[PDB]
Amino acid sequence: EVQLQQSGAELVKPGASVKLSCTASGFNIKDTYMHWVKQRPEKGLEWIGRIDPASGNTKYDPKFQDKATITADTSSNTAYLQLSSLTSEDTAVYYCAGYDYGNFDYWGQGTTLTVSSAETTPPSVYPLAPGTAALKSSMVTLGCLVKGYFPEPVTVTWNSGSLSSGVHTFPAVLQSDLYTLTSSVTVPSSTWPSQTVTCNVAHPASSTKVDKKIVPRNCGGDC
Amino acid sequence: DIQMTQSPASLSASVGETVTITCRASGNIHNYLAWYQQKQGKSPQLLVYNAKTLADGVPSRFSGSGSGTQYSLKINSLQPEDFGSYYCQHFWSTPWTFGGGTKLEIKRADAAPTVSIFPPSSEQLTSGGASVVCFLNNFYPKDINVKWKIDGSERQNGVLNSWTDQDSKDSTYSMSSTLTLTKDEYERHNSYTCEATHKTSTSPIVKSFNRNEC
Amino acid sequence: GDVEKGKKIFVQKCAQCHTVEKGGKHKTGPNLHGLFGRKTGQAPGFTYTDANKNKGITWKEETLMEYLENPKKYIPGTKMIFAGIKKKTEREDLIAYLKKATNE
Ligand SMILES: [Zn+2]
Repeated sequence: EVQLQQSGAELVKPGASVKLSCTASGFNIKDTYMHWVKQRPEKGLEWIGRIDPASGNTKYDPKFQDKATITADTSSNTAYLQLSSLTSEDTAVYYCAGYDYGNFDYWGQGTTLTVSSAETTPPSVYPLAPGTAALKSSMVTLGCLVKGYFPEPVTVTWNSGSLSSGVHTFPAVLQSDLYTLTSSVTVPSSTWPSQTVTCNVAHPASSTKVDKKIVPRNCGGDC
Repeated sequence: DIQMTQSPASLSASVGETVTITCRASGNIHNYLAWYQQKQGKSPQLLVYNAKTLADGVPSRFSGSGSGTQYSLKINSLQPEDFGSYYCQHFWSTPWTFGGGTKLEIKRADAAPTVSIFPPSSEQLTSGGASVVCFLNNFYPKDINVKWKIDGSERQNGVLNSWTDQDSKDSTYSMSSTLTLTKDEYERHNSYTCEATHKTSTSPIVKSFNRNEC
Repeated sequence: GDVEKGKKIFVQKCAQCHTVEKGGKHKTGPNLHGLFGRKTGQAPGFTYTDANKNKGITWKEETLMEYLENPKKYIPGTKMIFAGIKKKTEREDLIAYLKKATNE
């Protein structure tokens, strides 16, 4: 039973360094090459390099030579990746994998590294209510803006989860060390505002739970 | 150093169809070419190695071929579980580089986005901020461009864009664009506009509101 | 290494006992096609010593580098009669040739 267990998620400040580990079992890291691969959210795989634990011999993609250092403690069946002088460009998922030229090829579950100066910050939840003009069509779109929080994740539901169809919860985006996320839900104009619509947002890290009811706003009525 | 040029970056297909992904190496790699599959949110998995040898557990609908600098991954009669990303990687010389990847997505009929604009909530305004939001929902295909205009002038600073992955139910895509300003600047302008340009039309879909008009 | 220089070395010091092409016949030593990534003693059709058979190593740049420098030291009991290639650059070039020739 081959297994590659990587270290847990990491949150570090820019300029600092971090070391990720990859512990193997079911095989010895000396039998193959141990690789490190980076992948930014929704982007492609980037081979950082590898180490031959049996010979200590390391290889790198030049783009990472001054950023990463791959090592292996053959005496613990663990490979490591050390990243220095961290910047927001290093925020990504890092995978370790054991493989060479054949069918033996196994990957770890990946480690998420977030580089930020931010401190735990709860989100501000703002309602996105439609103006009168957008209210007189078959369907109507409502939403919630979740802004200025840290760190991920933040969860969103509509009407405690009973409103599941027609919703679009967008991936959070980190900008200036704070995340912003939004969610929209489209319902029949006959259901709102006559009947209630509320976005339930939770931010575990700050013990935040907000139930924001969407009410008609200035310049957008019928109910 | 040898670089891999993978195409197409995006591939639209349907279950039951046969499809082909290609990788061109910047130098001869002598059949040392592997293909990896990465399902949304999962770790990559080896699919083919040595250009044509299927990896362990890989169904025969997959096949690879090629030699020298040109290689291909063919999937016969696509299955629902095949949608995801594919990457080639050569093992000929350091560094062992990956191609840019191919995202295999579900084909469906084109659809223009439904655009909805929202002025800053009174709640946020009380706090001193002002975010204008525009949802561009349920469009197809995935490429789309949004442009914000303040009093007719394009605004780049303060924009935050986010895109959903292909929708599980209808195979469309959606996008959220939020323009954030201070309440002070917000009050220095009158009209806020978001323009969506999608392949479904050369005419942008424009939504706007006047801060002072009600 | 230099594949070109490697070919000359192979032609001169290995060809008497080894073939590198696919479908290549076994001579005194086994055909080497598919060498990279293959474990020791696995070329089908060839009868290796138990030493070669059980070395439990995968052929690649690092292993071949050590092996070709001094075969009997790396695999005691081997029946491969070859003293070794001392110069590091010669092993590199030869190894580069093997990488290509045994996979095409
Ligand atoms: Zn203005």
